[PDB]
Amino acid sequence: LVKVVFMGWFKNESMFTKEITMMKDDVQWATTQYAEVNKALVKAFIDDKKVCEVDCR
Amino acid sequence: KNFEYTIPKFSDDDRANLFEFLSEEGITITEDNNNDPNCKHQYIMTTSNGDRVRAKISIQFQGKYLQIASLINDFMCSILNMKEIVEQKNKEFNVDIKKETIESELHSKLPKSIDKIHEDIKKQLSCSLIMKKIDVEMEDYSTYCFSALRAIEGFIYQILNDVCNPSSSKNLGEYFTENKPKYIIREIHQETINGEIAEVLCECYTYWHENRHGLFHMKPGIADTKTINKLESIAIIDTVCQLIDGGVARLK
Repeated sequence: LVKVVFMGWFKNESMFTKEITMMKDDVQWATTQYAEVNKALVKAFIDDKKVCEVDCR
Repeated sequence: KNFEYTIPKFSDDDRANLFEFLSEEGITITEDNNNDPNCKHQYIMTTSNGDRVRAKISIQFQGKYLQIASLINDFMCSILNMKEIVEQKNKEFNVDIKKETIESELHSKLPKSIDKIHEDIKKQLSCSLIMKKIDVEMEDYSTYCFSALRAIEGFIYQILNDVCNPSSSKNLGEYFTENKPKYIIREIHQETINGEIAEVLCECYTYWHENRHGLFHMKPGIADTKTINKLESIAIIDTVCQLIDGGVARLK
């Protein structure tokens, strides 16, 4: 159970950001969802380090 | 589309080779030349379509297409051990839990569906039900939804998988099409699906898709720190089990 920050970039180079506290094992899936929903590239950081990335643009 | 996933720990061999079989059905894996060398092995994971992937080293994948992505994920759920979590929480929390308790809660939740659904699903649902056990109030409950959503998602496959057994192993959207109320099966599949099965599928999909959409849609230009309320989460967890339990009964 950790705090995660998600960072996303839309096709147009706009940006979005989220902070959530959630169980670690869901992070990738979560990351996957953000990208799939928004057609975005999302990176997920825990403790300032990048644990996952997905791209759906 | 591309992705990278970096997994700390993992396999210690057992999981990795363990992991590979499943991917066995059906993708092609082959060793590849390892250059700069903190990495024991490098592999290429392949498909008829034209997928690619990587390794390895405490392991990393980078890949052309999402599809291997899913498989790797399902497995990790597979690793998933219920007993296993329990120690962690208390250590996380004062609270002490008889794991065997939950099933009571869980069984209670899916009275007619308990033994008719894949274990993988249960595990996710059981995870979501942790919330009922813990008295401490909390900042965010979203995680609980996430489990819920995951379960339902799996549930859809389980049906899909049985009803149409496809080599392709595609995605949920693929089967579904958009109508202003409940979603509907794509015309292409209506021949095969075309049921009360369909209704169950659509009832479920529709719940998943919007909640997924509600939770993960982001406004551009924003830096959300919002949190999901408890009731807010309960409605969801509870609602899902009903669909799942209800679906099984309705589809005897």
